[PDB]
Amino acid sequence: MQIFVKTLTGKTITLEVEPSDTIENVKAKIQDKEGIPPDQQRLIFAGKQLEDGRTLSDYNIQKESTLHLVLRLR
Amino acid sequence: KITFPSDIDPQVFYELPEAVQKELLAEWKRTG
Repeated sequence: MQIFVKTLTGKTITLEVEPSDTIENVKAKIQDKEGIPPDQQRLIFAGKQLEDGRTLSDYNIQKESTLHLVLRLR
Repeated sequence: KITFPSDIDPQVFYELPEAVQKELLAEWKRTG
């Protein structure tokens, strides 16, 4: 299942993923494309902060789902 | 009156949760 990631600047990215993919993996996808590291980028879905210890299916995320990326400070 | 950096879009900002909204506004204010 794929998911769209809109950044704070409006940059939309489509990354193919799987229902058992870990949030830490999706974050790496934006890293290889947007060059943003995991310790600073944050993914939020429905006002909920995704945890690096869970899977997309655990957050009820489905294909064509869109997530929000928030930049940290470090 | 809200001021957004040259790299922040308002459409995606209001779509973020308030708790995170405040943290991002507090950062633009401490330096703003």
